Amino acid sequence: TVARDRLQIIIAQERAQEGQTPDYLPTLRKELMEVLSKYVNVSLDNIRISQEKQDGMDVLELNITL
Amino acid sequence: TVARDRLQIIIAQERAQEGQTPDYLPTLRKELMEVLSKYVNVSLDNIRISQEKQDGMDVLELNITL
Repeated sequence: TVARDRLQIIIAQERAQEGQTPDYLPTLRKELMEVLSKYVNVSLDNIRISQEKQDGMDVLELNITL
Repeated sequence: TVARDRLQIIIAQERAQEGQTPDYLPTLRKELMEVLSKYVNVSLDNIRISQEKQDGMDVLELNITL
């Protein structure tokens, strides 16, 4: 099923302005943690989230497994 | 600024059950087209969206530029 399937979502902000603040990730965080969870019925324990900034790119990696 | 920055979001469903129907993408579609657009103030003309299924993986690629 879709729930049993693997859902991977990666968000990259390339050349990120440090003078400004991403006002879109906070929403995506809810979108990936809360919203998608209800669709696949997978716990935040079974969901891996890793936000990491390399070079000038901020990468947010989602791995939802079941 | 964050708006001027490049936002790339890729959604992959690996080993996709064809007997079932993704009931999470429809929401993500609104999340990437409508919701994020308001945060970066970028038009759907300046946003590239490509959904393509290869092997058993359905990939949805987002490129928001400005």
